[PDB]
Amino acid sequence: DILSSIWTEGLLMCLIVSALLLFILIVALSWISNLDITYGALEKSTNP
Amino acid sequence: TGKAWCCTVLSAFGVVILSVIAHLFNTNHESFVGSINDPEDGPAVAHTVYLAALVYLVFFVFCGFQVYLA
Amino acid sequence: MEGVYFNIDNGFIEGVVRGYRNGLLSNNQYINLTQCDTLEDLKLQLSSTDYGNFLSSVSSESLTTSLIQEYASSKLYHEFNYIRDQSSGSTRKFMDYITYGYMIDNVALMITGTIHDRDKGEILQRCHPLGWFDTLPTLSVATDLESLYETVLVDTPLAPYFKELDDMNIEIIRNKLYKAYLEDFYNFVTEEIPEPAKECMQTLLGFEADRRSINIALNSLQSSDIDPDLKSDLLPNIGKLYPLATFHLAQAQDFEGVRAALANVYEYRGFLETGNLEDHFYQLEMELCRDAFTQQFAISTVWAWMKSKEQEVRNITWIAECIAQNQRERINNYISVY
Amino acid sequence: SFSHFLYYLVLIVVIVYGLYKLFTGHGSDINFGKFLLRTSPYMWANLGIALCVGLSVVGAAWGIFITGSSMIGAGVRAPRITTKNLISIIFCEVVAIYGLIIAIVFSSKLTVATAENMYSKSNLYTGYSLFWAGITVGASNLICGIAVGITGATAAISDAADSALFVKILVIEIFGSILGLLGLIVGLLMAGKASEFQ
Amino acid sequence: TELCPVYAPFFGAIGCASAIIFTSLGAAYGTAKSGVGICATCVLRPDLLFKNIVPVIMAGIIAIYGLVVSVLVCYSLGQKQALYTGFIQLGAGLSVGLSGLAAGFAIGIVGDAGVRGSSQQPRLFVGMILILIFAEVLGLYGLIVALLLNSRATQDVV
Amino acid sequence: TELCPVYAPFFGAIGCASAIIFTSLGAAYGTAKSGVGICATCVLRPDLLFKNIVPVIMAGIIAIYGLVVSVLVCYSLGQKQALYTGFIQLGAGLSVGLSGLAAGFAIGIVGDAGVRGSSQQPRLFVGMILILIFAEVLGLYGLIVALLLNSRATQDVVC
Amino acid sequence: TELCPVYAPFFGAIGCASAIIFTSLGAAYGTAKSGVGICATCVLRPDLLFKNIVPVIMAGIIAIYGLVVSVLVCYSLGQKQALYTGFIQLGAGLSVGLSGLAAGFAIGIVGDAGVRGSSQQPRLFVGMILILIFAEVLGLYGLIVALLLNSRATQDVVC
Amino acid sequence: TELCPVYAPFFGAIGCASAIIFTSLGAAYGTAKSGVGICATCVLRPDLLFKNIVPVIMAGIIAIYGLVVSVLVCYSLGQKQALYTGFIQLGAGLSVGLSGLAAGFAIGIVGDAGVRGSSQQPRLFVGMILILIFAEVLGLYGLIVALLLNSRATQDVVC
Amino acid sequence: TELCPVYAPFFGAIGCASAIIFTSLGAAYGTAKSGVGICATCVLRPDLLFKNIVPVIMAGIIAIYGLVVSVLVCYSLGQKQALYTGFIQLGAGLSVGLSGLAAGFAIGIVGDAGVRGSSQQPRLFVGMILILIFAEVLGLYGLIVALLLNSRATQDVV
Amino acid sequence: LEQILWRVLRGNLFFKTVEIEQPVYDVKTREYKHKNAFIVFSHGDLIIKR
Amino acid sequence: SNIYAPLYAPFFGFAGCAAAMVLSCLGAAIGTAKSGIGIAGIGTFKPELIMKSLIPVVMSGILAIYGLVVAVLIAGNLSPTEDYTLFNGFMHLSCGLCVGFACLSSGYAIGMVGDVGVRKYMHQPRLFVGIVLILIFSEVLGLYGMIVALILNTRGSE
Amino acid sequence: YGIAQYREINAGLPTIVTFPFMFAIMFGDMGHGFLMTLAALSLVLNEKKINKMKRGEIFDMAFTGRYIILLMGVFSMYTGFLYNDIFSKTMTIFKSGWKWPDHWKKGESITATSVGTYPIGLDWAWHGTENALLFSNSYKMKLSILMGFIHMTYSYFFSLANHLYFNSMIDIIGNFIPGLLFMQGIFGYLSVCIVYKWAVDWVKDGKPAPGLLNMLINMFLSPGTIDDELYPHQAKVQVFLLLMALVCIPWLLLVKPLHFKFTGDIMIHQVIHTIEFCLNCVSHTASYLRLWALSLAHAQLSSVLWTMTIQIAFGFRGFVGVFMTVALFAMWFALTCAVLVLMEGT
Repeated sequence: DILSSIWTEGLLMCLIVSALLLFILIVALSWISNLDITYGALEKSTNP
Repeated sequence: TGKAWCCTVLSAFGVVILSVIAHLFNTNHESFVGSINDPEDGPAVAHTVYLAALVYLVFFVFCGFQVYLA
Repeated sequence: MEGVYFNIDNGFIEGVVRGYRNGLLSNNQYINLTQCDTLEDLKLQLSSTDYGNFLSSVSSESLTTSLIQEYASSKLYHEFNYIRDQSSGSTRKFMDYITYGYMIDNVALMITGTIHDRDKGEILQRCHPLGWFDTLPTLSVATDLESLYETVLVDTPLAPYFKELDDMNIEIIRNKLYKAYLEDFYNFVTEEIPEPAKECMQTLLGFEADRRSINIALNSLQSSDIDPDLKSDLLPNIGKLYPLATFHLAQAQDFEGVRAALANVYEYRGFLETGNLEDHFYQLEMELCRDAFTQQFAISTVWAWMKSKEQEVRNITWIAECIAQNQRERINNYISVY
Repeated sequence: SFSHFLYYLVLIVVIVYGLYKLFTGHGSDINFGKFLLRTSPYMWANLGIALCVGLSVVGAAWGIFITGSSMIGAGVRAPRITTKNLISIIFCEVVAIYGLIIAIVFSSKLTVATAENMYSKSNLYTGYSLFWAGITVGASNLICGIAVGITGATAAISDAADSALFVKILVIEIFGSILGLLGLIVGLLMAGKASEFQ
Repeated sequence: TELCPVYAPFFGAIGCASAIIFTSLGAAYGTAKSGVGICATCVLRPDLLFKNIVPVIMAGIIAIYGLVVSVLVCYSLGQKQALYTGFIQLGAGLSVGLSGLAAGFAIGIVGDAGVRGSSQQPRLFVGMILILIFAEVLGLYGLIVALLLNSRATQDVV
Repeated sequence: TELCPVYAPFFGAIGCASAIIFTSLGAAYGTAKSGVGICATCVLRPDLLFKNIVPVIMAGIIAIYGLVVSVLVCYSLGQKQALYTGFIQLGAGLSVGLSGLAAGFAIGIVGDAGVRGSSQQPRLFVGMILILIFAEVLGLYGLIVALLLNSRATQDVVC
Repeated sequence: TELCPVYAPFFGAIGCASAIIFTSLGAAYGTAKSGVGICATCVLRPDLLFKNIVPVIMAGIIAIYGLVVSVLVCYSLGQKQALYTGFIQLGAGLSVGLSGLAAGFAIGIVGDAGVRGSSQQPRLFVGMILILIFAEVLGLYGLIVALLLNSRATQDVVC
Repeated sequence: TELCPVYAPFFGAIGCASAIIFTSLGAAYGTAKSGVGICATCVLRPDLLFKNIVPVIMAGIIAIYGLVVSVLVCYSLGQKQALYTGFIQLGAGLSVGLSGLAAGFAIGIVGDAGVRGSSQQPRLFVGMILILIFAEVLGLYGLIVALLLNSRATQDVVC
Repeated sequence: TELCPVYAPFFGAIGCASAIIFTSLGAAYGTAKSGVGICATCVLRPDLLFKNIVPVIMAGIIAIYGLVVSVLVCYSLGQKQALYTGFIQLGAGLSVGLSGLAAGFAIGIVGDAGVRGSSQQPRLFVGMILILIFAEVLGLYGLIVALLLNSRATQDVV
Repeated sequence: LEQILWRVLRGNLFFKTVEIEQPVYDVKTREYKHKNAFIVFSHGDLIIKR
Repeated sequence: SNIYAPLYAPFFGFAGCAAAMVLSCLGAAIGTAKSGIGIAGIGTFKPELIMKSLIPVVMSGILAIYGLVVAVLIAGNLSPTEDYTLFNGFMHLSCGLCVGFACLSSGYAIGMVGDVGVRKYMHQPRLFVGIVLILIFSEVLGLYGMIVALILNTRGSE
Repeated sequence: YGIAQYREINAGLPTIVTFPFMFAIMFGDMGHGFLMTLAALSLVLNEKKINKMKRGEIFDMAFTGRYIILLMGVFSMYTGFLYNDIFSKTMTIFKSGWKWPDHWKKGESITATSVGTYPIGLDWAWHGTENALLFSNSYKMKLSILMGFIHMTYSYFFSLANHLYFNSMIDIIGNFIPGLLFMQGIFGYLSVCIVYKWAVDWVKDGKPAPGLLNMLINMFLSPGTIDDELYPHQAKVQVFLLLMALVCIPWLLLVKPLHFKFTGDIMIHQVIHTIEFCLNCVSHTASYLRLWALSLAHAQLSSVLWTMTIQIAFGFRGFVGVFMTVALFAMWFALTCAVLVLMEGT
């Protein structure tokens, strides 16, 4: 009455938790990779 | 320049702290040689730390003379 | 949804630009300006608005309408520069694209002054602060389009838009640059600007393209060197006139043909059948910019505010002209929507 | 794109695997019921609690940065708006308060079940109940926080434009906050009859 | 065993990792966004530099909360721990990490906006501080839930 | 065995790889962003070169954290190690590596911004240094967590 | 049974659904795009309103192909039907539905272009109809394949 | 039972859900697009408002198709129903829902374009209505297929 | 029945569907893009309308290829067909369908370009015809592969 | 200047620049700007004046 | 025990509760926030006196009321001591999916129509009846979803 | 933050002690406390020399807060002594309260026996143990809660004295008393429960040591039921405290506005005030956990800076050992000043 000899409930719980955690990590990395520096407030304007 | 004063401060702190550490190693203090991972040498580490403290003393004397001269 | 991700990078920018929009002169403030009879009184009333003491450095006798326009425009330029300095990513690109039109203006101004043998320093001082680039003063070296393109314009952001000079040739080059720039800016909005601002900016750029297309169609009639093949090279391909009415105007030789082409579009009929053509375009631009301010999480607000302040400076300068020159019957002929 | 390529590849793999299992007479080998029965109720309960509080805080912080960025932008010309536009920040906070309260109430149910009663009717019920009530509270709170933050951004803008326009958008904010309250209530009702693990 | 399978420490170890990692990502987003705002502000207003550092410190407290939870669930880890215990530590790590991630993102966005606004309007500094306090108590709430779970981790586990 | 399966060193090897991989990713991002800023500003201000190099150094220290944790996990790997040891090594590797990736992101962004700003504002350099220390301790927290985990890796662990 | 498993009607029901679903999607795309073209063109030329309606009619005919195949599959659908019958019904539904989806794409695109061009060139109407016939026969081929399959679905089928 | 598993009602429940879900999505899209067009056009010509309400009514009828099929499947749903009955209910729900989704997208797009045009051309109203009826019959065909399926759901079905 | 399983007709039916589905998709793309080109050029040059219809005919022939293979596979389908026959039918369907999809893509692109260019250069018509023949021959190769494969489907099959 | 001279001369550029050690005050911008002494070689009078 | 009431059926019943309430809140929030963007757009242009502009927001909230009602009715039938059948769990999952997705669609439509048309029926009261009628047609989608959910709940309990 | 109202109690006078001491709780290291004390002493002893001197901004800030830095450093030395922490190391001033087993083998796990209590500070037996953080986290978490409770109570009694000075007895009855009873009967009860559980020997008595978090949560969720009994008659006292705290919310929300109406905007003002106070009474107690959070982070940073760098040098000998010690001390001191004193200090 087991799920699988490979896809056990223990492995499936580990994989589901890993997938949720990796999804949170991927969303957070998509957020943090969208950080762009507002240049122009740092660069010197060459306009006379 | 401020380099001499900074080195003087760091070297005085080095003398004080490394002298305290060398003494604690020589007396086989609990916090320093108590653990298995801590050095087994004890006084042999104390000698090395004393030599380091003396090096920092030489640096301290040199930089303190320089800052007064400059 | 528009408000979900907009405020990550543009919440502060959009709040500041909306404060700027709150700074636009209302109808009552315009009426108070109109009631003025001296330029000093105009300065007094205009100090009760967000223009404030922008003329305080100018003495009462030195006050001229050119000075009023220059200082109001300078206030506009500093506000735009501050907003662009806080921008990053696609918003920075959007405001750079906003500056590209002023870059085209500066290029045409530099070449016009060069072929007219105006002083180089005078032309540089007269260049638009927005749309400045480092190699702009180098445009005085030649009066040849190829020479200036290889010398200067190939390194400018206007380089993609170029794919001896006289007044008509400079006009043609400037309008080709505008056509290419409007198409590129429309494409940039379509691909990189989120949906509410995307639609608003597409509408606004399409209106600008339509205004230019109708101007070119109506002004090519009074010219003989503007070949029907050249008119196609000047009419932008992004507006509501494209491609039907754009094709019709590219072939027209009479005013009635242009008017029949403009009867195609339900947006621009009546522009040619009554009033002044430029009044209709100014009123429509202010109506569109007023509508763009009804969108809360759109970066098109920057463009709408920019155009509204340009119109506001035009209105204030007109009121200053109808104060200086007397002419108080025409003092109310300004476009106001706020 | 790449992400859409993975979505299509995963869908294709799932369909091919399901069809292979079905055709070979082993369709029941993909046993979601057995997976739910044999999975720890503790995983479901703890995921429910953690997702409840975490998603509630995500929505609260989400709406806080929306409202706050708009308030600070609108305060450059109208610094007066800040004091009463903090009500929007409070409305976004109350969302995370909901999530925290639900997390506490649900963690009160996280007792240790006996080995032979780990997968009983009541324990499986409690695991499913805490999982789904935590997701309900957390997702309703995330949605409510985002919505309340959007409305507080519009409220800050309207307040800066005109002082009189703030109260109407504040009423819209109250209507937004009702959503997080309803998520709270439903999460409490879903776990209302869930016993602690025994 | 049934109550202590071999993979039970996986959830505790990955909860510890999540607690530190998600809070560090939130704190890094906060530090980066607020710091870009600070650098942009302090080109023309360097006198507001150390006054504008506040969002960076309130971003750091998020990573400190994650570190606290990681220390707790690390000291609760064990080779033969119960699945109950491992999922408790996973829940603590996930709760604090996701809360700190959200709080740090909000701190970054709000601190960037507010250092810029306070550059333009000094009255906005207090409002920005208040909003950042509200954003920081969210990481605090995640920490509190993690503390509750960690306290309950040692209950009756055999 | 049950407590020490044959695949238990897989998680340890993945953790040892992850430590250095993600700290090097964060260090690479910090180095690249800060270096673009440095090469931008030091065309006009070559005198500020060894002064702007500081974010690059702290980005490198991120990878040093990762290398330390990788070595410590590597020397605790074994063929018959427990699955708990593998989980601990994986958790330590992910801790230091992803915290260092976050710290490298913050260091790259802040170093770029502050190197560019300090070219126009000399007073901004001390602020950059402070913000960059605050970014560096994000990876140092992950180093702490990884070191604690690794200290517990083979503690009270049986075959 | 073995030749008639319990899940065999699933494929037939999915085929019956997919016939109408995908032909409706193609018909909807064709109708929407052609209708946008028609509404654009007939603002100025309402006299062409009922000439320009033919791409919309042809997308509707695509949907009618899908409806025909769906009805035929539905009436050959039973609880103890063969797995082969279910496979054939799924194949008929997929063939007609996705051929009608492609045909509807072509109907919408070509009809939009042709109603927009025919408002300017009255001679272009015949060309529009010719290209629209060529697009419609795609859904026709899908229908033919679906009817042939459906005719083979319960013929020589046992158990 | 082999023919009536305990999970057999899952397919019928998903069919009912799909009937509501996709017809509601289609109706919502149709109503939203058509209403945006209606409001954009009534800013100048308010008297045409009740004339432009037609695409919103078409979208509502699509939603009513979905509701009808869902109610019918609900009243066909049972604890001990056949797996074939569940497959039939799933097919019915999918057909009505996704055909009505396609119809609703066509209705939204066509109704937007048509109200925009009718604000300019009063004669284009009948053309809009004709194209809208053609977009409506897509949802109607989905409805018809769903009703035929639901009529065969429990017809000669062994427990 | 070991080598003629119950699910063997699944691959044959999927291949029969795929043949016509993908050749219809390629024919639809070719017809749509070529017809857009035709309607764009026939506004000013309606005289070239029946010359420009050629790419639409080539796309239609692609769809006919798919229909031919679908009919042949359909008539080789059986309840107790071999799994090898089903694999071969799936391969033939995929061959003709995806080859004709590629051919229709090429036909659409090239026919659009050629109808737009032939209105400006009459002598470009023969060049467009040659390129369209080359595009069509791709779907013809797919059809040849499908026909040979379908010929192998029931040859020496138990 | 080097980029512009390269483009106008279509390659074929012999350009030398030498750093000036001390910054020189400029009245136009009121800034102590670093300067470089440059030399560029060409033959035709037209290209010299350009 | 009973095959028709396995112990995992509450998972699907609670999934129904969650779907109902979360998707209804999502629709209600979409409607409320997008309509509120419309209301704010009315601001600083045509600030009214009597608040008929809150109709889209009120109906968005009614969507969340629908979801609340269905979720409460489902959670009433879920008990750890009562024989919860798998059929009941699937029925409750259908209740939740039905009402939640219908309310999500209603909220999308209400948000769109409110944002676009609250300005246009506050500017001119003639459009009020028509825009309110469009909003009613947007609201009845969620009403249909709730009706189906109520029927499904009744069927699943009996 | 703001200028005091005319004649209300000045916050700066309590701040003189509370701000440096809260800092010290979060900066509890005798080594870094001594370093920052030395910096402040250099500032204050040369005070007249540094006066009438051009300082700038950082030097000016350090000089203006020289006494702030002095008290922060002195209190940080005291709190590091209490934590028994100096540069991540411990003092061995007094006899330990823990006796290790008489004999054990190399690498054996040994558990100490409580033979007394350390006079002042954390017992140095905890240094180097594998459960040191387990004990110190409980200690510092409860310490944060207790010190925050005392600070909040002191400030709220300042509100009392303000009410007495301005003779607003209505504020005492309807704003001070309900809030004091709420805050005490919940969190002062929690604090006294922490202290009492510390005072009771549960192992010796054989009673189970109650979880105070569980106790507090069940006090509200499950009134009248006690899982582990902290003290006799716990259920009755807890239900009385819960009813008192619950009553205090209508008390605050009504007694003042009803006094106005029965003897307007005061109603909504008081409702907002009561909501804010009730949220604050819990959120601020929670917020004082940052004391423990930053103390933990500071101690872990000190440990990682010591174990890295300087500790590695102690395992080498010869000239290589001496040079390595010099370089690693320089590195350790630089990172101590830049990370511990500068980052963690700020």
